[PDB]
Amino acid sequence: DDWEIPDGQITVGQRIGSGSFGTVYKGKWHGDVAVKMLNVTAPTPQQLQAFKNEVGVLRKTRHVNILLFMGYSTKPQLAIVTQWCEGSSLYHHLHASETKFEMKKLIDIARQTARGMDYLHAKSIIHRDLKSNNIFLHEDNTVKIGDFGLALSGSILWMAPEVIRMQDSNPYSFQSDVYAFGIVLYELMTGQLPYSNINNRDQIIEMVGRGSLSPDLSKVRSNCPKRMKRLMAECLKKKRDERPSFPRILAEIEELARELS
Amino acid sequence: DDWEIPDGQITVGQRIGSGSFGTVYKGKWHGDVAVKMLNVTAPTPQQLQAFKNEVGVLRKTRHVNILLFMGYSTKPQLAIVTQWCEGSSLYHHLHASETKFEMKKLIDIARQTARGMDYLHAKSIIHRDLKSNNIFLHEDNTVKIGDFGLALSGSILWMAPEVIRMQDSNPYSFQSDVYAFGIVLYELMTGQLPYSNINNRDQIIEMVGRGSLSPDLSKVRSNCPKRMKRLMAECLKKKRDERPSFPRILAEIEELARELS
Ligand SMILES: O=C(c1c(F)ccc(NS(=O)(=O)c2ccc(C(F)(F)F)cc2)c1F)c1c[nH]c2ncc(Cl)cc12
Ligand SMILES: O=C(c1c(F)ccc(NS(=O)(=O)c2ccc(C(F)(F)F)cc2)c1F)c1c[nH]c2ncc(Cl)cc12
Repeated sequence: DDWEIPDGQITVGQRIGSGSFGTVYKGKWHGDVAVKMLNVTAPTPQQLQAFKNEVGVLRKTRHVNILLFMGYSTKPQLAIVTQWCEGSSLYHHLHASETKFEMKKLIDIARQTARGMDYLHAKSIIHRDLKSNNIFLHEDNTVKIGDFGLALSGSILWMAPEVIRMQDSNPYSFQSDVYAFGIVLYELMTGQLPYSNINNRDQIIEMVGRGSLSPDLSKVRSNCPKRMKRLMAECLKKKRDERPSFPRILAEIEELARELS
Repeated sequence: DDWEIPDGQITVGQRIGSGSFGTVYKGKWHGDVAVKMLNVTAPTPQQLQAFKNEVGVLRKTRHVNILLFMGYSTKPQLAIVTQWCEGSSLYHHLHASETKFEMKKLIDIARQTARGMDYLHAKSIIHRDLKSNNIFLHEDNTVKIGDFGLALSGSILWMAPEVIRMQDSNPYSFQSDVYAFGIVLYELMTGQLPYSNINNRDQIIEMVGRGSLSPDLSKVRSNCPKRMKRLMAECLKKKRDERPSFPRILAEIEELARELS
């Protein structure tokens, strides 16, 4: 279709790293781009169908807080091409650097993430893997939600109880996206990952599933707004249908951002 | 279609100003947006067809240096919705402020503009009205090429001789876009508009048409690269088909930017 980029047009550059189901490279195509070369070689009919479905979903996204899809390749192999983002992931800023954001900045990041998610859900798109390592801070300022996944057990902390239980075939929903966002809020407000005092991964899975273990909200920073702590608890509610939806989440965080400037 | 935004979803805010064929407003729709309400009321079949054509062209643009189309409205009236840009136009920075960009910055702006235009031309899209007032410096850093046109005779300085002559019905081409870009380069390197020492608009039109008047390239700044001055003269060549195309223009400006960092 019209988003297919013919072979030879993109000059592939530096190998950035192993992403989600592919290898990401910086590239040149009318400026800078990112190019994820999918791991699949000799794809089955169902792998080609799944690729076309995902391109179809990405084609429906036009929002500043969603990583900008730019095109795809078929030959010599499957690939997704997007805008190049400058900087690092939110995971890197929060958990792999000595940079400490001020509360105004943290709330701005929460607001922009909420803008992107509110947008996705309005178009009936479920992310399914929202987490800080899938949020990029383009130019250290603009949230870009995507599927970066750079260096699974590395999504366990963001999984809602119904997802982690896996008691049904498709537990992913708007509501489980909201829970994952609640964990992102926990990361922003505490600067930390949840359950850091438990060293057994299998026991985190079991306890989050049965509702005996939840994020310790007493660890939020002293200047985290009371309303943000309340909103976070709502997003993290163990019962799927007691969680808020994104229009309200966005509206409240937008007001928190407005008060800070 | 799937880019139509139902009425009631967008909260229309501040009136920004009269744009090209419409009135621009800041709005709220999953975050910030811009909304141009077209002037046309009770559109004819051909005005509705022209609107659908333009949305069709905007749908083909996914590039960081092209203003991000987000959707459109039909009722109660025709409207184009895009991302909201922070800051002001390149025209404002160069000709309506005492801010003076350094040469590194000027060349960065030229590079990003070239990225956007190279992209458009690769998809066979002719802008037809490239000028500094149609280039926005989003967050004072990122070029966004669009159709802003905020407060015609206000495109005369960017018109190639064949356009200004109007000796045929459709003188707009990739090549006339390149000429307009050459005038944008003149704006960046001199900080000025061409022909400022002539106070008669009708005489500018006649002389640019017959090739007796061209931009005074001796006014470029002392630290404007010799290669940029040469490239600019090539873009401004009076004969349509002696001008370069954007792949080469982009490559050369990219190298100028690379040397400066
Ligand atoms: O890792 C990626 C990447 C990529 F190369 C291709 C595709 C994606 N994600 S994506 O498949 O297009 C995507 C998936 C889901 C969504 C959403 F948000 F659900 F809509 C948006 C985008 C990436 F995150 C990067 C894209 N731009 C970058 N800039 C810098 C770096 Cl270090 C990585 C990247
Ligand atoms: O003036 C506009 C505007 C708008 F409201 C609607 C549409 C457009 N342009 S556009 O029709 O979508 C458009 C037209 C042509 C192109 C291109 F580049 F040819 F592809 C891209 C975009 C605007 F420039 C602004 C868009 N975002 C803004 N942010 C701030 C301000 Cl002050 C104005 C605006």
